[PDB]
Amino acid sequence: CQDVVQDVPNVDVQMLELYDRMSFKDIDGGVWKQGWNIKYDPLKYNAHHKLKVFVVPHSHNDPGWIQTFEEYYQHDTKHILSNALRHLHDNPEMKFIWAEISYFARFYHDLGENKKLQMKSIVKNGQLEFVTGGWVMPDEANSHWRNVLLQLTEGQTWLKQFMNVTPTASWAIDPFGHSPTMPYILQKSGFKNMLIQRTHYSVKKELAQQRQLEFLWRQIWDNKGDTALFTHMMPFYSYDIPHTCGPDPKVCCQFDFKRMGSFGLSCPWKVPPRTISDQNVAARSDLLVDQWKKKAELYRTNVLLIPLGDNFRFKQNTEWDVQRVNYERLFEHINSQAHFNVQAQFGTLQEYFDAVHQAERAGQAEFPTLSGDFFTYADRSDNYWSGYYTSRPYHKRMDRVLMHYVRAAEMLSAWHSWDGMARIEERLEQARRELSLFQHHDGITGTAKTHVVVDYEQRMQEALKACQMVMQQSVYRLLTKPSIYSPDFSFSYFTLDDSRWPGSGVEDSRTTIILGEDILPSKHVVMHNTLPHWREQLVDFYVSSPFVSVTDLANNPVEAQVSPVWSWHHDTLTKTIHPQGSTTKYRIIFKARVPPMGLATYVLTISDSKPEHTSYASNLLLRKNPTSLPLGQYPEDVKFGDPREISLRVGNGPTLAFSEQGLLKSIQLTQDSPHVPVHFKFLKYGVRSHGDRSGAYLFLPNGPASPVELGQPVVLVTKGKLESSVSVGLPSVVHQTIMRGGAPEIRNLVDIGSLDNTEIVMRLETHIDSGDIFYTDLNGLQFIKRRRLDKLPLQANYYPIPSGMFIEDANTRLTLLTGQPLGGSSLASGELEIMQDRRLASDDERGLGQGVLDNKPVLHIYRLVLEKVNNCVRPSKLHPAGYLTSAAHKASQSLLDPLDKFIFAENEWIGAQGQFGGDHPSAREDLDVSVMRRLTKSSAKTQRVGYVLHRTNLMQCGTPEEHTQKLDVCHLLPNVARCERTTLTFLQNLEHLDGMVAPEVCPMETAAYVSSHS
Ligand SMILES: *[C@H]1O[C@H](CO)[C@@H](O)[C@H](O)[C@H]1NC(C)=O
Ligand SMILES: [Zn+2]
Repeated sequence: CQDVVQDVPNVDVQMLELYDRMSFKDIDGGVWKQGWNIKYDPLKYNAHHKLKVFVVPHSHNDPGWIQTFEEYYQHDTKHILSNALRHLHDNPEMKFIWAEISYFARFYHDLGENKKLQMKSIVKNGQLEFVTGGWVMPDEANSHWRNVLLQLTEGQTWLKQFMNVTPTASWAIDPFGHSPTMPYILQKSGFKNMLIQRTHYSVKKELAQQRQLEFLWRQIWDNKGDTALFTHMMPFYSYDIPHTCGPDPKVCCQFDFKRMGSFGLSCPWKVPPRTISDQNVAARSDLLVDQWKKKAELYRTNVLLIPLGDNFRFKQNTEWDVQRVNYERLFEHINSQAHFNVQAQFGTLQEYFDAVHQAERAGQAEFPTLSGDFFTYADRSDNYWSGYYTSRPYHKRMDRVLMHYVRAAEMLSAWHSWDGMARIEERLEQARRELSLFQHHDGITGTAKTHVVVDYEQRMQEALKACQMVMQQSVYRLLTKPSIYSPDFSFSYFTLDDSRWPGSGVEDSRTTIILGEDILPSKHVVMHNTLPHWREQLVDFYVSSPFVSVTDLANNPVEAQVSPVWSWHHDTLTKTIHPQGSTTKYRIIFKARVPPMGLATYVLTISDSKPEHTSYASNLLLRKNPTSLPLGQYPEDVKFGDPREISLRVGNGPTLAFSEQGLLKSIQLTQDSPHVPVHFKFLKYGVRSHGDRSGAYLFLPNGPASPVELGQPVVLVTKGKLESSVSVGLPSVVHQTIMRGGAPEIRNLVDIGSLDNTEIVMRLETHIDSGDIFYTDLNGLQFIKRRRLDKLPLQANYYPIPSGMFIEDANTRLTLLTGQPLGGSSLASGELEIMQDRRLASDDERGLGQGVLDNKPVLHIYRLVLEKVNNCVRPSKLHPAGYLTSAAHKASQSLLDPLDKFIFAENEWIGAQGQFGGDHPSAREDLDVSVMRRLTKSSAKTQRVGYVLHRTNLMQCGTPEEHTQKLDVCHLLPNVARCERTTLTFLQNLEHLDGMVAPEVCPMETAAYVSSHS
C-alpha cells in the first residue's frame, strides 16, 4: 500500500502552491476579457501537420432549475430528444452528446418499439454518444462521494441494460467549481478522460499561458500516480457558442446560427450571424479558422475541441437545420482550401479524446501532472460562488439523512432474496433515483426556484418513506423465527424513530411509546448498525410515563436515564424565547450495543414507581423573572436561578465551561489538564448597499461579520448520569451543547425568520496558533489543506464544508464535524466558522431570477473534537492533505450513519429474536462497507451481491488500538460460488478472486466486489 502521509507527491501543478504564487489581477485582456490577445504563427500548420477540429453539438439540460424536472421534460427535453433522434437518423454525419440519464430514461421508456430501435442504432453507430452517463451532472461541492457514486451507478446501470454502452469520457460543464473526488470515482469506474469548465478565471489564464489546461489529475496524496485521470479544462468564460469557438465572443457569436431573429435570440456584441453562402463563405471561414487557431495555441496537440451548444438547445427542427447546414458549408470550404491546413468535422467527445491520445502516442505532446481542487470559483471580478455552499440548508441536511436511509434500506434488505410481491426492488429504485436527482447542480446547491425546491423536497420525502418501508419489512424478517414469520408486505411492523430529522422544533413527527397498566405494559424496540464494527451509542425514545425501565432480550437490565421533553417557544407576548416541558411525554435514554451490520432488540417496560436501573436528570432554568415549569409525573422538580457561568462533566469525559449566555467558553480534557479557551459566538453578515448583491450563488458580504446582539437569553441546563446539556434561546437559533461522555454534540435549531439580507454564522474562537492554515473536506472523502489569502476578498476564503473542518498547531487541534454541507472558513488564526442560513432579497444575476426568501427551520448537527496532536505522525509542512484522528472520524460517523431505531407497532411480537449479526466480523475502524446491494431479483439462479469497501486514513497518535477481524465481504452470505473485484458501479468484472476471498483495501482506496451464490 502507498503511504498517504509521508511522501509529498511531485506534480507539475499543485493548486495550493499555485494559489500562493498567483496575483489574481483582474485586468482587461482585450476581446478575451480575462486573458490576452492570442498570437499564433501561421506557419505552424501545413500540409504535413494539419489542425484537426471536432465540432461537438450538445444541449445542457437541467433536471430542475427554473422549472421542475417534469415541466422541463414536457416543455423542452422531450422535444430535444425526439428531434435529435429524427435529425441524427436522417443525417449520418451529424453528431450529438448527451449527459443526463434521468431525462434520457424518461424519454426512452415512452418511445414506441420502432423508435427505441432507431435510437439504439444511432447510439451503436456513434452518432449519439453518452458522456459521463450519470443520472445527473452533479454538484461537486456539497455532494457526498457516496451519492456521487450512487447517481453515477444509477445512470450507467440503465445505459448498460438498455443501450449496451458504458461511457469512459465525462462531461461536466456547469457545476460551480470542481472537485478531485470526481476523477477519483471516475478512474475507479472505468473512465479514461474527463472535461471541466467552471474554474476561476485567473486559474484559466495561468494554466492557458503554460498550456496546462490538459493534465493528468491525480489525488493530492498519490505519490505514484495510479489515480491519475486525463482532464481537459475549457479555457473561456462560458460553454455557450460565443465562448467556445475562440477568444473573441463578438466573432464566435456570429457562428451561433440560432441567433438571427426568428428564434428570439440575438448577439449582445451587436454583430449577428449571417447565413453562409458561396459569396461569403471564404470571409466567414477566414474569421472562424482564425478563432480556432487562436484557441489551439492554448493546447499542446493538433486536435482541437469546439463544443457547439447551450442551455436546452437543439429543440426545434429548424434549429437542427440552421446549425447543421451552415456548419456543413463552412467545413466543405475549409477542408478543400489547402492554405488553411485544417480538417474540420462534427464529432463526439470520445472522438476528440481518442485523437488527442493518438497524438500523445505519436510523441507530439506530453502532459503535465496536477493535484488539488478548483474551489472557490469566481466567473468575474470579485463574484465568488461561495453562497451556494449554504443556500437552502434544510435540503442540504435532508440530503445527508436520505443518504443514510438509502444505505440502510439497501443493506438491510440485501440479506434475503424477496418475492416480487414485496415490492422491495421497486421502492429501492424510487429511493435511489430521487436521492440521485437531488445531486444535480441546482438541487443540493440550493440554486433552484422555490417551487422546484418544493418538488425536490416532496420527491425526497417519498424516498424516505420508501426506505422506511423496506427497512421495517427487513427487520421483521431478520428477527422473527422463520416458521412463524408471516408477512403482509403492505403492513407496518415497525415505525422508524429519528431524533434528529426533521428534529425537535422542526416537525413533531415522532411517535410516543404509550405504556400503561390498563393498555400495554411493554414495548420492543430494535436498533440497526450499518457500520461493520460493533458499536455502542446512546439512543432515546419518547414514552408516556417516566417510570420505564429497559432490558435486553435476555432480560438483563440496561441502565437508563429519563429527561423531560423540552420545546422552545418564541413567546410573542413576553417577547422572550423560552422552553416549555411536557407533562405527559418523557425521553428515555440508554446505551444500545449493536453487532457489525446488525440488529439488537430491547424492551421498555412500565412500572408504578421509580425503576431500579433508571435515573432522572435534574433541570435548571437560568433567567431573570422565571415562572414555574411543572413536569407531571417527572420525579425531580425544575430549579431556577439568575444567569451565571456553569460547568458540566459527563462520565470521565471532558469538562465543559459555559458563559452566562449558555455558550461554550472552555474545554478541559482530563481532571489534571488545562481549561482550553474554545468560545462559540454567533455573528451576522449583511449585503452591499451599492454594487453587486449576494444571492443564491454569490456571497458578497458588506465586510466582516457583526456579533448578534444576544440580550439576556434563557438558558436551560439538564444534568444526567448518561447525558447532560446546555441549551439557549438566541435570536434565530436555539443552540444546544450535548455531553455524553466524549466530544460534545452541538445542535442548532435555526430559524432566520424574516431577517432579510442576513447570513448567520457560527464561529469558534480559540488561541490555537494556526496562522493562515485550515483544513476542509471534499465530498466526505478527504481533507485538503487550505491557506487563507488576504490578497483575495473574504468570500474567496470560504470553502465547502461537506462533512468537517479543522485547525491545528504543533500541539492542539480543534475539529468540527457536520451532519450537513455548509460553507465555512478560518478568517483569522485560531478561528473556525460555518454559515447556518442565509436570507437574501436580491437576485445575483446568474439566471435564477429570485432571491432566497423561502427559509424554514432546520436542525443542524455537529460534533466538536478538541485534541492534543503533538504525538501524532502528521504529513510534512509541504503535503497538501490532512487526516482525521480516530475520535474525529468516529464522531463524523455518529452524525452521518447513526444507529437506526425501530418501534414495534403492534402489541405483541410473536417469534421475536434478540440479535442479528453477532457473527459478522468486526472490521478495523478505518474500514467501511459504504454500500451493500443485492444486484439480482429472486428469479436469478445465481444471486449476486455487490459491496463497495472504503478505507480512510487515520493518524497514528500512539494508541495501541488492536484486535479486529479481517472482513471478507464475499463470505458474508452463504454458499459463495465466485468473488469478483469490479468497477465501483459493479458493471465490469476486473478480477476473479482466489479462494472467493475479497481482500481489504489500502488507506484512501475504495474497491468494489461482487459475490455470486448458488
Ligand atoms: C454490445 O456489447 C458488446 C461490446 O460491448 C458486443 O459484442 C455485443 O454484441 C453488443 N450487444 C450485445 C448483444 O450485448
Ligand atoms: Zn445546469
